[PDB]
This record gives sequence, structure tokens and C-alpha cells, in this order.
Amino acid sequence: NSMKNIESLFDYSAGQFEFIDHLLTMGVGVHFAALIFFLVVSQFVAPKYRIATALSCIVMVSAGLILNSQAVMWTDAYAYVDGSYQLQDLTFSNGYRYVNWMATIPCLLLQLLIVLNLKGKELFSTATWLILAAWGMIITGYVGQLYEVDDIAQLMIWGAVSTAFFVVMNWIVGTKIFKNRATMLGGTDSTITKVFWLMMFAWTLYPIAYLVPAFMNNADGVVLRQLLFTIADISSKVIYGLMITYIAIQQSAAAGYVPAQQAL
Ligand SMILES: CCCCCCCC/C=C\CCCCCCCC(=O)OC[C@H](O)CO
Ligand SMILES: CCCCCCCC/C=C\CCCCCCCC(=O)OC[C@H](O)CO
Ligand SMILES: *C\C=C(C)/C=C/C=C(C)/C=C/C1=C(C)CCCC1(C)C
Ligand SMILES: CCCCCCCC/C=C\CCCCCCCC(=O)O
Ligand SMILES: CCCCCCCC/C=C\CCCCCCCC(=O)O
Ligand SMILES: CCCCCCCC/C=C\CCCCCCCC(=O)O
Repeated sequence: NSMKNIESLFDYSAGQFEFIDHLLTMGVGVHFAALIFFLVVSQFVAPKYRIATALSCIVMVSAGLILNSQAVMWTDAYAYVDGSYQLQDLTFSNGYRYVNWMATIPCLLLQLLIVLNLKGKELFSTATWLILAAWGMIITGYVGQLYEVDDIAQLMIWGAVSTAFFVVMNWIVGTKIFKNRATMLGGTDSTITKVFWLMMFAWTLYPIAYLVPAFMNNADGVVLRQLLFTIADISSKVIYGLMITYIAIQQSAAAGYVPAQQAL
């Protein structure tokens, strides 16, 4: 996997190499800082919605561990030699992020469906189609990036296939949001629409990073990709979870849960 990603193709200046290392370790801290937040405010969420804030804690730790894993893989694979960081070992690859997504994306979708107040047959039904569409998306994406060095045309046709799953997934999500937002309490029918558009923007950065190999094949493409992943991660995982949490509490208060009312 290491040799199949463009990170292995280049030497990095100390500035590039440390910028990337600082992006990843910063991502670690941010996710684990938010984890503590998500842990604390759980007591202010009615039992109905408490699972939602719990799923954020799962996403936070899942992301934080992969980012910490990549931060160390990054420093193990390169040594500063003759004024540049040069690959020493094949211990770094992006495929671990795609593992981070296989695991976190189901949690991210499920917390959305919970605050939409879906239940029973529909919740289980909608979650199954969304998770399968999502996995098809990630899986065809993982296959394609195995070729980002050797066969760009394969990266492209696997991206096209992956994008079909993405579009179908978004249509299901958007359709459920707009048909069930009338059930949301505390005015959260207005906030959930902003969440959907937040999702649309943040999730679309990943395919943009995915394509960096095809239009910026150089050490600055590598830096740019990690910068895009960092913005996307922070937006699709942290900010998203915060808003999901805010909707969970607001609906808990509107439903008579007192710890939510006092907290607000
Ligand atoms: C390369 C493979 C082909 C690529 C071609 C891409 C086509 C782009 C079309 C739509 C964007 C998909 C996002 C769907 C946005 C949400 C849809 C939605 O929510 O529908 C509203 C609902 O009908 C109200 O009740
Ligand atoms: C490095 C840190 C970055 C990681 C993020 C830092 C943690 C929280 C930041 C902003 C929260 C604002 C968004 C949350 C809005 C609703 C939360 C809420 O209602 O909290 C109830 C009250 O605070 C309980 O006492
Ligand atoms: C960390 C949370 C999320 C939701 C990550 C989301 C990732 C995607 C939406 C990835 C999408 C891709 C597409 C549409 C086609 C290129 C392959 C990717 C898997 C990067
Ligand atoms: C970088 C994060 C550092 C934050 C300060 C460290 C102190 C430990 C963190 C949180 C304290 C526990 C929060 C409990 C919430 C109050 C619940 C209540 O009012 O009953
Ligand atoms: C635990 C992860 C496995 C999940 C299985 C169920 C979801 C799979 C969804 C669609 C997978 C499409 C894969 C395309 C086949 C080509 C991959 C290959 O060449 O090995
Ligand atoms: C990620 C979304 C999918 C991107 C859509 C792109 C559709 C394919 C467009 C034209 C394919 C042309 C392939 C020729 C390039 C291969 C050889 C080369 O790059 O030098």
C-alpha cells in the first residue's frame, strides 16, 4: 500500500514534513478535546437522544486513534538526510483513513437518523441502505486509490463508481431530512437543514483530496491533500457532531427533560 500512494514518491523539505506532522497531531488533540466535551454533555441529553452523543465519542476516538497512528507512521517512515526527509521504510499509507471512514461513517449517519426521530422498522431499514451505499462508496474508493500512482485511469473509473454510491446516499439522506423535519422540536426543523448542507460541503472535500494525484502530483499535492483531509475531518466529524449534539439537547429540552432545560 505504501508504494501505491504518491506520498512515497517524493522527498520533503523540513517545512513540508513538519507541517504535515503538525496537521495530524493537531487533529489528534482536537478530536480528543471534543471527545471530553461529548462525554460531559451526555448527561444533559434525554435518554431518547443520548445514543447520538455517544456515537460522537466513538467517532472522536476512532478518528483520533487513526490520526495518531498516521502521525507516528509518518515519523517512522522518513529520516532527515542531506537536507531533506527521505523515505526509510514502507510504514505509511492513506488506506488507514479509508478504515477510519468504514467505521465512522455508519456512526455519523446513525446519529443523524436518531435526532430525526426515526424509529423501529424505518430506522433499521434506512440505516441499512445508507450503510451499504456508504460502504460501497468507501470500498470502491479504496480500490481506486491503490492505483493513484500506477493507473490514473483506474483511479478515475473507480472514483466514478464511488461517486454513484455517494449521490444515491445523499439523495436518501436529503429525502429523509425533508420529509421528517416537521417532527423536530424546539425549532430544530430549521437547524437540521443547515446540518444537511454542512454535510454536503464537508463530505465533498474528500473526493477533491482523492483527485490530488491526478492534477497535483508533487510534494505540495501531498501537503494540500492532508490539509483538505484535515478541514474535511474537522467539519464532517467535530462540527457536525457539535450540531447534532445541539439538536439533541434542544429537542430534549422541548420534550420536558430538565437537565437539558437547565443546561440551556
Ligand atoms: C459521475 C457519475 C454521475 C454524476 C452525476 C451527479 C448528478 C448530480 C445530481 C445531484 C447531486 C446529488 C445530491 C442529492 C442532493 C439531495 C437530493 C434530495 O435531497 O432530494 C430532495 C427531495 O426530493 C425532497 O423531498
Ligand atoms: C481544541 C478545542 C476544539 C474542539 C471543540 C471544543 C469543545 C466545545 C467548543 C464549542 C462548543 C459549541 C458548540 C456546542 C453547542 C451546544 C452545546 C451545549 O448546549 O452545551 C450545554 C452546556 O454547555 C452544558 O453546560
Ligand atoms: C469522516 C467522515 C466522512 C463522512 C468521510 C467521508 C468520505 C467520503 C464522502 C468519500 C468519498 C469519495 C468519493 C465520493 C469518490 C472518491 C472516493 C472517496 C471515498 C474519497
Ligand atoms: C483541554 C480540556 C481541559 C478542560 C478542563 C479539565 C477539567 C476536566 C474536564 C471537565 C470537568 C468535568 C465536567 C463535568 C461537567 C459538569 C457536570 C455538572 O455540572 O454536574
Ligand atoms: C466488512 C467489509 C465488507 C462489506 C461487505 C458488504 C458491502 C460491500 C458493498 C459493495 C462492494 C463492492 C466491491 C467491488 C468489487 C471489487 C473489489 C475487488 O476487486 O476485490
Ligand atoms: C471522482 C469523480 C470521477 C471523475 C470523472 C472523470 C471521468 C473520466 C474522464 C476522462 C478519462 C480520461 C482518461 C485518460 C487519462 C489516463 C492517462 C493519463 O492520465 O495520462
